[PDB]
Amino acid sequence: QLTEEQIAEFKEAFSLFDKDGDGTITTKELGTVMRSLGQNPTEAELQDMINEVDADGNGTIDFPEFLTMMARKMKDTDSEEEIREAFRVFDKDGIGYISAAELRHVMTNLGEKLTDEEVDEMIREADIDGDGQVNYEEFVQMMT
Amino acid sequence: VTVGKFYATFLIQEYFRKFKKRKEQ
Ligand SMILES: [Ca+2]
Ligand SMILES: [Ca+2]
Ligand SMILES: [Ca+2]
Repeated sequence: QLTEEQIAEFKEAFSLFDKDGDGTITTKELGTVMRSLGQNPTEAELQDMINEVDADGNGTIDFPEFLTMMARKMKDTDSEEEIREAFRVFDKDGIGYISAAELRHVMTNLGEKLTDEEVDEMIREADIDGDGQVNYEEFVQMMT
Repeated sequence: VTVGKFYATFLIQEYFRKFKKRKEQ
């Protein structure tokens, strides 16, 4: 079952990538977000990533395609597993922690409309022991 | 990798939502 609220949440995730609001995610829009986070996929790789979600093969992801993928992922994952996978996405180097500076960068770029003050309070709350890193334990409490 | 990156974005956005809702209270 997919609630109205859940669909709206998935639309917010879709719209993060669909920055021109034209109802499709292109390779260019995917590349813009990935480059902003420090990755540099080739155009071929971006095309292959789009193709993992682009069910009708027209070269872009629309919201029915996005929703199919996101709803299936949610049904297939548990609250504990999805937080660990997300941590590993953001712990790109797999070091066991995300530095405060790295987390600030992720939050400003993915939050889009967050002020530096809001990101400040988020980082301060997340970094429980104040050592300038968010480890897995602190990430789980932040995300729970 | 692809699905996980999209789902990770959703999960951090959910964290943003809950943070804002508590700040507004
Ligand atoms: Ca678009
Ligand atoms: Ca399509
Ligand atoms: Ca810490």
